[PDB]
Amino acid sequence: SSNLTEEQIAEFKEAFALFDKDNNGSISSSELATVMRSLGLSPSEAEVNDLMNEIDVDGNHQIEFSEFLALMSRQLKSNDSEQELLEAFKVFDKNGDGLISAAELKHVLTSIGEKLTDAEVDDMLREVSDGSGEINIQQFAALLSK
Repeated sequence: SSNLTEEQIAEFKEAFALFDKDNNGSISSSELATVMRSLGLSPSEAEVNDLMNEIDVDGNHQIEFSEFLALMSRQLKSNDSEQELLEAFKVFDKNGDGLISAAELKHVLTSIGEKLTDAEVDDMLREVSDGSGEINIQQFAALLSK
């Protein structure tokens, strides 16, 4: 599973309780945009309208700490193992397509910290390597992630 953490949920609770001046834990959409600016965000007027549209169903809607944390998690995203692998292989590939020598491929697998000894890369190189010299990170990146 993957959800917000106590540290992240603690920060939203402080900003949410600040505007929450009733007796439960809900804020109006008019204060939602302001609560995000105080938490450390700055969505353009276009992003605020889209978010307020999903919340405002009949013109009025009280955002609860549950729906608020969900919307914040989508905007405060910061986790991607697959994308992280493609990013590293991109830096090693000066060309731009994604081609590197077996040497650069072994170093990238070690830097990422992948639990794959030489035996694993050997069995994967036989199915990936065809007989040229430079391997593509696209197929190798999928073997490590997908």
